[PDB]
Amino acid sequence: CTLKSFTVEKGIYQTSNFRVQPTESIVRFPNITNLCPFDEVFNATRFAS
Amino acid sequence: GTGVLTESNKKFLPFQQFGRDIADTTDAVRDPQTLEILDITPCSFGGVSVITPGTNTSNQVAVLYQGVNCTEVPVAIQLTPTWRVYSTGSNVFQTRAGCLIGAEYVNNSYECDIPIGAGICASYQTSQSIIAYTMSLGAENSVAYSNNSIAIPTNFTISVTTEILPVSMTKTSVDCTMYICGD
Amino acid sequence: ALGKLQDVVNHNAQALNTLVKQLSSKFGAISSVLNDIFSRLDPPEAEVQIDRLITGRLQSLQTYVTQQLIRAAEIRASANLAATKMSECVLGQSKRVDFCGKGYHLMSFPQSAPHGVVFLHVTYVPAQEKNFTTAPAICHDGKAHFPREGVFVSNGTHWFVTQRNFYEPQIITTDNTFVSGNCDVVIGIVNNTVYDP
Amino acid sequence: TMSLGAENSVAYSNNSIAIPTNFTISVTTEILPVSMTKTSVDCTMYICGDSTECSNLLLQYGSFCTQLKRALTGIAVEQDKNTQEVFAQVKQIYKTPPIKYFGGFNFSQILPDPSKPSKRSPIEDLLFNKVTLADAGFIKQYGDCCAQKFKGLTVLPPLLTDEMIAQYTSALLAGTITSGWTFGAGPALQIPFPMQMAYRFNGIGVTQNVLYENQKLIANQFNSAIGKIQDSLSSTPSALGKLQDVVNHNAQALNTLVKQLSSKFGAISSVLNDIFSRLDPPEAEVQIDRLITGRLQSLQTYVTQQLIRAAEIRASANLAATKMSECVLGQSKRVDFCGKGYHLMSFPQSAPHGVVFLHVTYVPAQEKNFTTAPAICHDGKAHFPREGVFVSNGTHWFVTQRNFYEPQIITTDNTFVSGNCDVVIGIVNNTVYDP
Amino acid sequence: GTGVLTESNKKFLPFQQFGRDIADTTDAVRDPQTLEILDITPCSFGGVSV
Ligand SMILES: *[C@@H]1O[C@H](CO)[C@@H](O[C@@H]2O[C@H](CO)[C@@H](O)[C@H](O)[C@H]2NC(C)=O)[C@H](O)[C@H]1NC(C)=O
Ligand SMILES: *[C@@H]1O[C@H](CO)[C@@H](O[C@@H]2O[C@H](CO)[C@@H](O)[C@H](O)[C@H]2NC(C)=O)[C@H](O)[C@H]1NC(C)=O
Ligand SMILES: *[C@@H]1O[C@H](CO)[C@@H](O[C@@H]2O[C@H](CO)[C@@H](O)[C@H](O)[C@H]2NC(C)=O)[C@H](O)[C@H]1NC(C)=O
Ligand SMILES: *[C@@H]1O[C@H](CO)[C@@H](O[C@@H]2O[C@H](CO)[C@@H](O)[C@H](O)[C@H]2NC(C)=O)[C@H](O)[C@H]1NC(C)=O
Ligand SMILES: *[C@@H]1O[C@H](CO)[C@@H](O[C@@H]2O[C@H](CO)[C@@H](O)[C@H](O)[C@H]2NC(C)=O)[C@H](O)[C@H]1NC(C)=O
Ligand SMILES: *[C@@H]1O[C@H](CO)[C@@H](O[C@@H]2O[C@H](CO)[C@@H](O)[C@H](O)[C@H]2NC(C)=O)[C@H](O)[C@H]1NC(C)=O
Ligand SMILES: *[C@@H]1O[C@H](CO)[C@@H](O[C@@H]2O[C@H](CO)[C@@H](O)[C@H](O)[C@H]2NC(C)=O)[C@H](O)[C@H]1NC(C)=O
Ligand SMILES: *[C@@H]1O[C@H](CO)[C@@H](O[C@@H]2O[C@H](CO)[C@@H](O)[C@H](O)[C@H]2NC(C)=O)[C@H](O)[C@H]1NC(C)=O
Ligand SMILES: *[C@@H]1O[C@H](CO)[C@@H](O[C@@H]2O[C@H](CO)[C@@H](O)[C@H](O)[C@H]2NC(C)=O)[C@H](O)[C@H]1NC(C)=O
Ligand SMILES: *[C@@H]1O[C@H](CO)[C@@H](O[C@@H]2O[C@H](CO)[C@@H](O)[C@H](O)[C@H]2NC(C)=O)[C@H](O)[C@H]1NC(C)=O
Ligand SMILES: *[C@@H]1O[C@H](CO)[C@@H](O[C@@H]2O[C@H](CO)[C@@H](O)[C@H](O)[C@H]2NC(C)=O)[C@H](O)[C@H]1NC(C)=O
Ligand SMILES: *[C@@H]1O[C@H](CO)[C@@H](O)[C@H](O)[C@H]1NC(C)=O
Ligand SMILES: *[C@@H]1O[C@H](CO)[C@@H](O)[C@H](O)[C@H]1NC(C)=O
Ligand SMILES: *[C@@H]1O[C@H](CO)[C@@H](O)[C@H](O)[C@H]1NC(C)=O
Ligand SMILES: *[C@@H]1O[C@H](CO)[C@@H](O)[C@H](O)[C@H]1NC(C)=O
Ligand SMILES: *[C@@H]1O[C@H](CO)[C@@H](O)[C@H](O)[C@H]1NC(C)=O
Repeated sequence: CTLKSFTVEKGIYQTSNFRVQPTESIVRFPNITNLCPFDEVFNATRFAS
Repeated sequence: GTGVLTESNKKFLPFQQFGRDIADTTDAVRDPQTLEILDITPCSFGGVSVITPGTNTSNQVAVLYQGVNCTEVPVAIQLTPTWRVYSTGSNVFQTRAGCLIGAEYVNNSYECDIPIGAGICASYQTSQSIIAYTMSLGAENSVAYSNNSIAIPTNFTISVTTEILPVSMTKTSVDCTMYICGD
Repeated sequence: ALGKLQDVVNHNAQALNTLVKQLSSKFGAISSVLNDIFSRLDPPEAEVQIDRLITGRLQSLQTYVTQQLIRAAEIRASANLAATKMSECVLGQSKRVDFCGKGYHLMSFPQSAPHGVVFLHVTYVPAQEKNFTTAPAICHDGKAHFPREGVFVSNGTHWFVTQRNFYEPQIITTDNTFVSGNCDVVIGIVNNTVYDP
Repeated sequence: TMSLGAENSVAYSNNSIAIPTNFTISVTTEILPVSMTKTSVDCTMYICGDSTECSNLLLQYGSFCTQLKRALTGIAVEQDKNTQEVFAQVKQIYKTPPIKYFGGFNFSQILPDPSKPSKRSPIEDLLFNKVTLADAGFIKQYGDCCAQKFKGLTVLPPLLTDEMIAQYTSALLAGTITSGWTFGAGPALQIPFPMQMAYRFNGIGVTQNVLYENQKLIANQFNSAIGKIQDSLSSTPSALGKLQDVVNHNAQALNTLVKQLSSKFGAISSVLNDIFSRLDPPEAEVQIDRLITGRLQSLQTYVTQQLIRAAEIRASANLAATKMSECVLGQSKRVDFCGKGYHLMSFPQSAPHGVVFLHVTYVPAQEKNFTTAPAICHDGKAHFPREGVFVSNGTHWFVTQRNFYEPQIITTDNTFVSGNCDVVIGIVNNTVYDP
Repeated sequence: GTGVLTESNKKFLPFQQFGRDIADTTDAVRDPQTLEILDITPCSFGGVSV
């Protein structure tokens, strides 16, 4: 295929490359904790009119 | 990024988060969740080269995996997936040039036929299989030198040898306008 | 070895074929056909795609000339070597080792070949060597004698002087040797009789 | 302002001649690059780093990857050939005799040393250690690491390892010591070494009797001269710069290629994923196009530089190939081709990516003024010296070889007769002794 | 395009209408009106040297 010929002469030919594909994706946690306190405002006793 | 992740012996300053090599490619990263420094190495890759005696002298081929251990990337490994690389049963030889598959090694030394590299050459020899060997540097002869030993030829032969020298190449002209803008 | 001449032909044929194949390259444009772009893209924006093609063809042409220029230098170096070989080997006997054939060079015959030249080097190589015992000089009458153009040899009984390349022993005479110094200084001198004609 | 050299004048005068009294054997070193580093490039990896879209966009650009790969492959094959031509000039490997006594000389500095695990001469190691201070590859990181790489740039090992190359230099040295020039022309013929040097003395026009009379003096000069080579080589002044320049040039070119990756080439940024993420796919490809072309043009430029650089290396290799054939394998009449002065013999020494030649040359010294005449009139017939010069020490006339002052009485054997006495200019009354 | 239109002996299979050369340039065509095989050759040209 690379030589584009049906016959090949004796020798050494570079053809392609091989690469190991990734197996699984992954992502890491910034360990975020700055949660928004808007929830407890919704979770309040009294509410303005 | 993509690569094999492993723990690293590198030491990062607290504000340091990633590290780059000489070529300014990310070679180490600090994990966000855990303060551990993890080394990144690219997934194994390399060129593949095929040794053949010639289509008409058999069809068996020998595959060279350049610049990688046979261990890391054996017949188990995809790219050229239909290539099973035969099997581990097929002779696997480790050379400085790279992994070699489909050829065996012998202690007998012949003249080089197909230059693998790093002092290794392959050929088709007897039953008929691709065989890899170390180059025979030449026949070994020791000449007897002494204080008073002289060798003088008694008889001669006339030899005719041929030398081939290129002299001229094809003269070519290009009509640029037609080539770049044809009709 | 005619492949050396053949490789010159193939490289030019291969390079030209590579240039031809480059035309089909789109070079990031819509298509590789100049006419189709113009009918498909109006002049206000067609030149954007044409320029991509023009640059692509121009780059391919530029590389081809550069490759030819580099290759031409290699041929010229070969041509100069051939010219020197024709002058030094064909037109005269060359003392340079291995410049004309292998071994001592006698003559060279030029033969024309397509896009090259073939040299038939007539060389003299020795054979059938025979060991001998030698001595740097011969002491005859208290005076050291040195071979004028040969080397002293003996088969074991009688010493002889002969030419270096061919074995032709001769009786050591005052004509074959020139006398210098005395016998003590020379290391390895050997007693023998020097015949006087 | 540069001073070209020390101003010198020579007292040219008719009938005035200067002849050396004796000589000085000098060993000069000459270094020639032979082969450069064999390199290959992964076309896709360099242009696109783990980007499928760039990989797709790379396909329609053309068959440049095939073209670039072929160009570098031709260079790599040529490099192995260059090494083969320089060193593989001996059909048969020769072994040094077990006894190392050669008429009073060493060759121990240049002969391979069995003590070292690497079968290299002491001089070879000094060349190796000095050059390898700035070297590349080493193990080549065959095991996991680095030496560039991971960008597509790889280094291919040479066909011939250093050890086998050293064997060739060892084989050449053994043949030259034991056989002189004979093994180059044909079958190797042994010849006692003092006789071999005597032959080479005749080649440069010095009668062999001179060598045998001063064998001890010559041997000491030769041994001492070799010793100075090690000190001069091990000295900080680096004559190995030519070999170093090849290493630097390849490293400089490769470093430029890596640097070119960071270039934006007119795009907004040099990060492929940044282009795709920040820009919409319609506009993103425009920047990708510029980056691909810019990276390509960088790759094309590097190939052209390598191809040009491959020329003189082959030219240097071709010159080295002739020098090994013309100087090592025989005496060379060509002036200054093999060292400075009258060439006697040359010893090849392998070096990283090159070869070092040790030219042994004959240098005259301690000249003396003399009075000379073109011919001698004795019996009404002019006498001409057959080889020597006609010199008068002041009151008598002698004939001596041109290079060495070895006066002799004028005899009919030393001089051939031709013509009368009046025609020639500068003839001188004298008597020609007849034995 | 511009060229010389001639009858062509190359046989096109019934589905085939276009023919291409080594350079991947259209070398033959089937006429839309009447199904016939026509090859296209560029008009005569040549370098001029004085
Ligand atoms: C945020 O990071 C901390 C440490 O930086 C994590 O704590 C881990 O688990 C316990 C409880 O804090 C510690 O004793 C361990 O030493 C921590 N492990 C490591 C590897 O550091 C904490 O779990 C992280 N936040 C979340 C939500 O997981
Ligand atoms: C001349 O005679 C000597 C003495 O035997 C030869 O030296 C040995 O020759 C044989 C075969 O010829 C070798 O196998 C030995 O190795 C030689 N001896 C040593 C110490 O090497 C010498 O070879 C003879 N000359 C020729 C041309 O054969
Ligand atoms: C010199 O060498 C030549 C060639 O190596 C040989 O001559 C041959 O001698 C044999 C026996 O006399 C003949 O049958 C051959 O025909 C000769 N060769 C040729 C080419 O004619 C022999 O070794 C030596 N000859 C002499 C005369 O010394
Ligand atoms: C060494 O060479 C000489 C020269 O041929 C040999 O001496 C001659 O040998 C032949 C054959 O026996 C006799 O016919 C001659 O009379 C010899 N010449 C003299 C002057 O005696 C000698 O024999 C050779 N050495 C050996 C050991 O054969
Ligand atoms: C060669 O012969 C000479 C002379 O016969 C030897 O030199 C010395 O000569 C004197 C008088 O002629 C003798 O009294 C000595 O006995 C000789 N020396 C020796 C060691 O006997 C010379 O030695 C001889 N050399 C060889 C190698 O035979
Ligand atoms: C030898 O050399 C000397 C000086 O180098 C020559 O002396 C002069 O030569 C020129 C050249 O013809 C004459 O014109 C002068 O007249 C010479 N000087 C005197 C004082 O006469 C001398 O001529 C040379 N010998 C010969 C034979 O020409
Ligand atoms: C030849 O030239 C050499 C130059 O080295 C002279 O050799 C020196 O000779 C003196 C006295 O004999 C010794 O002390 C030195 O050691 C010698 N030099 C070396 C390097 O060993 C020699 O004198 C010259 N010969 C003539 C006849 O002038
Ligand atoms: C040449 O002959 C000498 C004998 O003179 C030997 O070489 C060495 O010579 C020195 C001094 O003469 C002796 O001390 C050594 O013992 C000799 N070497 C050996 C191994 O005995 C030797 O016979 C010859 N040289 C060779 C064959 O290279
Ligand atoms: C041959 O040269 C060698 C190497 O210089 C000599 O051997 C050395 O001699 C020196 C004398 O100062 C000493 O350092 C050692 O004995 C040897 N080795 C080294 C590494 O220097 C030797 O003397 C010379 N002559 C011979 C061997 O006959
Ligand atoms: C030029 O001629 C000869 C050279 O051999 C010298 O003459 C000899 O001188 C020595 C002492 O100086 C005498 O013992 C010899 O008897 C002399 N021989 C002859 C033949 O004259 C002469 O001295 C040389 N000239 C100079 C200036 O040295
Ligand atoms: C060389 O010797 C010859 C022989 O004597 C000299 O020729 C003589 O020269 C004188 C004066 O010129 C004449 O009177 C004689 O008649 C000459 N005789 C002969 C036989 O020719 C010649 O002059 C000498 N050359 C030199 C340079 O002195
Ligand atoms: C190579 O194969 C071809 C086709 O099978 C054949 O014609 C040719 O003779 C073969 N070459 C040799 C050297 O046997
Ligand atoms: C041949 O070489 C291999 C390793 O290269 C070695 O293990 C073996 O002992 C050698 N000899 C034979 C007969 O296999
Ligand atoms: C192959 O990998 C092993 C570790 O798995 C390593 O020890 C060895 O050196 C590697 N091969 C080479 C030729 O370095
Ligand atoms: C020869 O004589 C000239 C003139 O006196 C002088 O300059 C020169 O040095 C002398 N040559 C030698 C070798 O002394
Ligand atoms: C109309 O087109 C068809 C298809 O090519 C053709 O066969 C037919 O002859 C055409 N009509 C005329 C009047 O030529």
